[PDB]
Amino acid sequence: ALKPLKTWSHLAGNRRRPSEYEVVSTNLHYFTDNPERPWELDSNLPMQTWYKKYCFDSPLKHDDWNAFRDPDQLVYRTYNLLQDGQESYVQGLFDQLNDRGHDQMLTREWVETLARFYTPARYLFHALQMGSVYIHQIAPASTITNCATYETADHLRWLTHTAYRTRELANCYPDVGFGKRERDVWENDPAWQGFRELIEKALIAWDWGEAFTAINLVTKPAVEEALLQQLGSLAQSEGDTLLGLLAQAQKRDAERHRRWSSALVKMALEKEGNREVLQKWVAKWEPLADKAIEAYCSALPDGENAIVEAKSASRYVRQMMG
Amino acid sequence: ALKPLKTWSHLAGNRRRPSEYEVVSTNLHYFTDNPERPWELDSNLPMQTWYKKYCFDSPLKHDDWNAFRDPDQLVYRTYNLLQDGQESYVQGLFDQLNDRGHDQMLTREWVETLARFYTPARYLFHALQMGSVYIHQIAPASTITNCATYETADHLRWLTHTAYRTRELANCYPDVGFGKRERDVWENDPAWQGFRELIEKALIAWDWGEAFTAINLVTKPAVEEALLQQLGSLAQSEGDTLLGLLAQAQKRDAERHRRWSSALVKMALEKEGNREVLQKWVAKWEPLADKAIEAYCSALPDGENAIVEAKSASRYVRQMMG
Amino acid sequence: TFPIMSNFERDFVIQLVPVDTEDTMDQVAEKCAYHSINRRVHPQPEKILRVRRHEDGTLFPRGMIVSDAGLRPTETLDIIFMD
Amino acid sequence: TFPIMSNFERDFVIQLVPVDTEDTMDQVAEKCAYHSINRRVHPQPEKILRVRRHEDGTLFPRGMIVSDAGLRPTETLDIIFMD
Amino acid sequence: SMLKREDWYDLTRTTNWTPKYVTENELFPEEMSGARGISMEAWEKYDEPYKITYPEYVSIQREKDSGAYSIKAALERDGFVDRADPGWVSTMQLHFGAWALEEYAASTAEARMARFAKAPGNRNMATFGMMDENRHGQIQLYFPYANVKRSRKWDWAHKAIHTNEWAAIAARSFFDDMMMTRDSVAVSIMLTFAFETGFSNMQFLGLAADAAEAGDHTFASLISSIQTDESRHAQQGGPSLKILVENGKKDEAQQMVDVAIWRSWKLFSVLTGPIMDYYTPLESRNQSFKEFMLEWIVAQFERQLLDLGLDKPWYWDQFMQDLDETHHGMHLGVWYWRPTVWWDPAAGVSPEEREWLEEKYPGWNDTWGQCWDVITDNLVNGKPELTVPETLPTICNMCNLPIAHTPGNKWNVKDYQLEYEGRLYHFGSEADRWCFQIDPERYKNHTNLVDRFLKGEIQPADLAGALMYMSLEPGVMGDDAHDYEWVKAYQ
Amino acid sequence: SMLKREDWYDLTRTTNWTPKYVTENELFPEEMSGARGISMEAWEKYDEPYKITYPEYVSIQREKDSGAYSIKAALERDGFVDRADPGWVSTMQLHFGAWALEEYAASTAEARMARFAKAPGNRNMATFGMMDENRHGQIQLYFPYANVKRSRKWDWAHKAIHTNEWAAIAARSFFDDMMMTRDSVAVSIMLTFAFETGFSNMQFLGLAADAAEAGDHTFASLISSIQTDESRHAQQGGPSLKILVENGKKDEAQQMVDVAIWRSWKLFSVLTGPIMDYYTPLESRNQSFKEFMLEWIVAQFERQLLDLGLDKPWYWDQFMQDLDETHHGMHLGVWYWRPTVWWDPAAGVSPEEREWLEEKYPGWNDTWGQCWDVITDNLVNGKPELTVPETLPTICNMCNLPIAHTPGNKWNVKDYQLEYEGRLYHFGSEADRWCFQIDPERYKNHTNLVDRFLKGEIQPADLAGALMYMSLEPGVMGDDAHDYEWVKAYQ
Ligand SMILES: [Fe+3]
Ligand SMILES: [Fe+3]
Ligand SMILES: [Fe+3]
Ligand SMILES: [Fe+3]
Ligand SMILES: [O-]
Ligand SMILES: [O-]
Repeated sequence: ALKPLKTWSHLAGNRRRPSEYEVVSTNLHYFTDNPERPWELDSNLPMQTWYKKYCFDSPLKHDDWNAFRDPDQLVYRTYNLLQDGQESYVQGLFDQLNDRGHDQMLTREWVETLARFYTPARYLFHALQMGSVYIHQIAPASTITNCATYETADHLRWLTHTAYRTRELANCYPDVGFGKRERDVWENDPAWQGFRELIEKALIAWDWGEAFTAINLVTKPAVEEALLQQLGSLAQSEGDTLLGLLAQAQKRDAERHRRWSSALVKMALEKEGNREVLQKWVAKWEPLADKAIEAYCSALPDGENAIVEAKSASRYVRQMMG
Repeated sequence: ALKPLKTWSHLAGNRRRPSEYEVVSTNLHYFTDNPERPWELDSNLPMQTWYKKYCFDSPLKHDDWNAFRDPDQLVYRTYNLLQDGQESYVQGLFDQLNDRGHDQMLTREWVETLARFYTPARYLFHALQMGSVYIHQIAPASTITNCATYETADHLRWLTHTAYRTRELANCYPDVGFGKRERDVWENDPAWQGFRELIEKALIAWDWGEAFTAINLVTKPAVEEALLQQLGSLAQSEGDTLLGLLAQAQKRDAERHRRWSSALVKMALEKEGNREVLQKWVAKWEPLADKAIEAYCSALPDGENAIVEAKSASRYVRQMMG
Repeated sequence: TFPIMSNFERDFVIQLVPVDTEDTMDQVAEKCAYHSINRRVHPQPEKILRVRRHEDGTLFPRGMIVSDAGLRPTETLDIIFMD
Repeated sequence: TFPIMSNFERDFVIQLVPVDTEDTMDQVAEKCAYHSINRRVHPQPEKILRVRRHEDGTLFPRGMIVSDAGLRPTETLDIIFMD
Repeated sequence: SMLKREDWYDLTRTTNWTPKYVTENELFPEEMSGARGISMEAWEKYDEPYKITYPEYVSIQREKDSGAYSIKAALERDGFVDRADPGWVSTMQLHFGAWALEEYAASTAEARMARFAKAPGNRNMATFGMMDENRHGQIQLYFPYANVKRSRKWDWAHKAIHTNEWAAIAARSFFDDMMMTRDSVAVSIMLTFAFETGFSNMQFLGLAADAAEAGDHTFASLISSIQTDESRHAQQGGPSLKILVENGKKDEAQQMVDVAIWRSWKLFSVLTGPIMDYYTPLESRNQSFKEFMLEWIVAQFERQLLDLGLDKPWYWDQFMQDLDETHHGMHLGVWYWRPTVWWDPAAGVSPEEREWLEEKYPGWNDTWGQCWDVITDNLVNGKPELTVPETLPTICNMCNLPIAHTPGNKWNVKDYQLEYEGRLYHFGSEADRWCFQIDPERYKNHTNLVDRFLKGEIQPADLAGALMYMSLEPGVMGDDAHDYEWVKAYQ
Repeated sequence: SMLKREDWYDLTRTTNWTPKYVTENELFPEEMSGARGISMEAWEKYDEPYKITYPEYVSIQREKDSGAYSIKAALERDGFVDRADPGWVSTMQLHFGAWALEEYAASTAEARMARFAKAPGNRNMATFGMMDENRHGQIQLYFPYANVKRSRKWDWAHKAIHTNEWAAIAARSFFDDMMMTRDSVAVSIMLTFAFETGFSNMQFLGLAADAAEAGDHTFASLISSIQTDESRHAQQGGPSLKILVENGKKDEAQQMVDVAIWRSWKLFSVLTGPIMDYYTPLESRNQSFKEFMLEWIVAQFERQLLDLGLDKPWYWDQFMQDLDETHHGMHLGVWYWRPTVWWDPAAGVSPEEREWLEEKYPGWNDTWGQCWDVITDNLVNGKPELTVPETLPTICNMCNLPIAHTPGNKWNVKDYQLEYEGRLYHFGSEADRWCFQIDPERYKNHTNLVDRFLKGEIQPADLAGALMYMSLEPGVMGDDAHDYEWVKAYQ
């Protein structure tokens, strides 16, 4: 007869008693069990074709994608503890800086800057949301997908901040058109077209490998350095301390997404040819981001320098993974 | 035989199903059951004498002190939910404003101001702690005591902020003597002697009635308007946004203490002679606070005006209760 | 060797029964009973086991062989009680 | 009427027993038993119930009255078995 | 001061824009969105009735998990599982096997909508739905994990859906069809509307009551907590159907519902039916599976469908009829073939049990009762070998479930066969066959367990071979839940 | 970035300063601080070993209450209380009565230290201690409150300490003495050190195990949660004793400990003793009250006392001896006088029970056994009236508990009487009397229940009068826990 085990059979002989994270996160996807017929239906179904092409056939290869582990070791239970605390602080910032009428203290100039450069971010942030939610559904292992799962939540989290803040701003300054104008700005403003091209094109890269690079190694650090780092230094030196703090709160999220992208890239390099593969994808996209960073930061005050710091910061992210 | 009841016997016939607050807060002290012998021992024990004199014999009278109810309806369970959230926001402020090195950005002038006017507050805040913890142990009804219970926690809460912030400041500016100097400042600085007299003298008013007035209706609004409101407007316009926000966070606590003092005063006025009684106590102490506010705010920038606003604000508190 | 699906009378379930291409209806019947009689259906020895194609009620004479029945592999057949 | 504390032999507890100032030790004894014998102590009718002051073992003769015992109100007394 | 949610909500879902640097169809491929030639702008009318924002989510759900986990911790050391009814233990080992990973796979389904739905409100809800199903998968592993030392059967909380044991294929057959292999708009109808709103929500309620009634408070809490999350993402089908109907596609809408329900029904008829009427002890029984279905599932579909401007499905009366029959079929199947499943099936045919059965379903002893009569006699008469099988049953090609129906004095077992491009297919009901016929492209070359046995894909091609192919060995292979205890009552 | 607690901690307790506008003795009156002519600066050496800061407090304790309350909610509808052993139900109704309000009063004791202690570290800990005891009082009301519809007895969770029912006076006698009527430094010794560290902590552990073993998980959780808070404020006596001893006052230190323990011991001997050896069923019994006391309470006092540079109390051997005796006394008292208490006392003298009793305490049947023999015979012989009382027992003037000790074949019941200023006092042990003698000023004119009966303070001056004075009416007046069920076993 079969003996009772100390742990999940797939984890037997680990030496270390497996952690909650290992216990609820691992070797979970099953479409991977039959690369020839991922889903328990006809093999010629459009969705079979889709997974074979974009997951199984990715040029980015590994013998055991299920080995991957999240540096932060995030599970639903832990993700909610983390983010509730971080929401308490941001909702606390919102509550109390209002109480004191922070919005009234801002200059007419900065308010125009807010409408152009800040509240349209709801579109770009939602796009990333979509971006990461696609990574989720095509990555070749549960532990990878889960990282994408939480990132996507954070992505929606930033859109939520941005939505909330937009009403508060429209409330304080009705004649401005906050809440009404952003679509048009997003769609027709030279400052935003850099980014919107980058993202729209990223969003149809279907290969999980390329999607992960396009979104997580290329597009995200560019949105992050331009929209949070740069506009945040500006926010702050411009008398908008809310945004300065808001943005810094959101960048915690970014650094955690970086951590797990980092870890995955590290893992990919265990296998020959993957560094070349990854580098080819960056080299395809990097110019699209350069364009994104230029078109945006240049219409900023001190535009030329914003461009130079963001370029090298977002690049620094990728140098640090090799 | 005796029937089972829908509620605690002391609460039967309330019309409304009693709330958690009523259920865990009410008619709890028992020393009140035998005014001649409060405690189940000899009646000539020093502690019997103490309660008779300072609780039973208070000139501030009511037929049923146990009727009192806390506007905010605070229970341990609710007090911890409230304050954990409010701590998340303040600890979040500490974490992140450090991350960005807010302390380094402050002017040498403001730093001197911080050492004189800010970090010595640990003494005054601890004194209030003691102040409220005495109210607790002599008030003539559980629902009253409980209000004092939580206030005292908040009091220690502010001392805790102030302690924490003092190391961070001594860390950033070692040559200043933050953490070492405050006792001497508290003890020997004209700006602080106003307050230290007020508080030391308040702290030996043993009658629960007078203690409540001395601490909660007189001393507290004066500490609150001088140390939080005034130094907070200053903090903020001086480039110290942490303190500006810190102080505003702590004032939430103050307004809640005000709410329940307010409610109690309201209750006391149901009975004739109590308005006169209360007014006599204010009139004894008010000059001690005037002195406190003058000695402190006058060594502030724009000293004369700080004095005028604090005087009238702290007075406004008491006008609003009649 | 030839798989068929057996729909045995008074049993709740259709089962897979391997038969031979040379079996008689009688011998198909007996291979089927093995999986039904005394498992989930009471024997009936006043009765005779017959074979009808499930799809259209066609009754096969007792002694006709599978070979000549013109069955589709895996075809479903009622195994019923008559006299 | 005079309260005393009864320490009845072989019972676990001292009890309050109202007696009379005119009772005999015998009649004190019988008032005490009421609260001990057949509640928590088995009768002993080969035996005689005696009364000794608890504080110092002083045995009172059977027929001496309370009045003359010089007891303190509420004084504790052993109610014991002898012959 | 804070805002009132009402005031800023709509901006969370004002996220649509006109693509330029790629095309609408590149951005939103039809095979994954299923817009159905309905415009982006017509899709923006999509309005979910139950609303939530991120701060509210992370807050609430933090506190859900605090509780559910704290209960678990509190009760753990008392080891209830050890003295629970074995019928109960089985119910748990079935549940975790069948659901844990399909729940996890559900997040991906949610994820589908989250990326490809043209209705922005939907994309946001599906993000939360994504989170929901993460939790469910996650929690429904952490829980059984406490029991891996007690029996290997609990490993199947993780292993089941990775095997080709017949139930798991039955499971994947449904889920993959409903939720993993269909466009966003389709997923919202077939999963959130038909299955989650249609069945899961009521089931999970029932399951929580039952856990309690049996005195498993850990599980009671576990199930009922999950259930509190359901309507949040479950709502998502309804608005979709509204836009589809009001538009042009009432027919296309209809058909998906028609399919979606039948397929759910059949899964439900083997995973829940059997449990209600046979595993839960007699005095713990509130109402029959048929009573349950009528009270809590049927009236509400009709309710829902009527308000959406839709019809009752063509197969409705047959469905109604089948509540008397189908599940007792699945139960006899499972029990008779009990070493092919990974929990210990409960017979459920003691004398008392047998009268309840006859009260709730008149005619049961003179049909279903017959088979169990023989089963019984054999075990009294020291021949247990005639109550385990020597062959496979015919697997329905649609639902991957045994083809079975009324036995005994009113025999009515039927096979709705179909020849299609030179292959003969076997189907367990009219509706099952009709499912295949309307979309044959989608099931054409799938092979059910019996096909596989017959095509020589299972080696050795005997019973012990099929048992290995299904990854089942002694000690996780199932047997009679109460160890034939109930036999004693006949001698 | 955050700081490491170690780095900033000390500043939380750097709160002492030199008064000017009032005097040190005005600020810190000796009757409330008890500095004992030890300097402010010598008191600043006070260093609590277990440290906590406000953010840490509100965080942790938020999560404690989340759990404890969530359990309660989860289990509520299953109504365990209704089918619990009645011995168990009683234990709960006793516990809540005796503790809920004394716990609440405890916050004030904590509050005493919080204001008047010259050791700043102490003032802060006592603030948290204040919070702790708030919770305990609060939670230990909310909990029984679910049961007010089931019986009036549960009202006593609130009412008890407001009555003069004899137990409650016994209760207030201890608490008021130990914690409400003594200076800050005294409270820290007598309460936190002697009683909380000495008894409560181990008891509460035992009580939680027992709740579990009996399958009351609500209560199990409730008790064990409270217990997690104890060492936080319980520590507070130790440092005080260190400063006192190292100083000049080892004698004054000693004496308080000596008193403090004896008084606790006597409370414990009626509230816990009886429960362990008689209310918890036989197979739920891990170890005797004597075993328990030896293992978990005695060795540790000796441990503690030795490390503080103190002696075992003069009465130690007597104490050791009394573990064989005292509690069986209190139990017979309570049971025999069972309508004077507000729960239903469990007899505990079935045959099986009676052998366990004799195993754990040799000689028990030939002493205690005797009384229960008669008690039994009477109930077999249809004379129950001879097992309820017609008089008061002699109340010890110190501990306000019946004077009682070994009956039967080795009778040893003694009264340690004392005349003092024309009044005769009754005492239940040498130590009890010695308590009075060293500080007579403090107990002099207190009147115990029997004094009160005798001074004509109780009218009518009969038993029904005393019953009204104690606020007890039928339906909360106690009787035999299992309704004399255990009698059947003798006929
Ligand atoms: Fe789910
Ligand atoms: Fe769901
Ligand atoms: Fe406590
Ligand atoms: Fe305590
Ligand atoms: O769900
Ligand atoms: O405690």
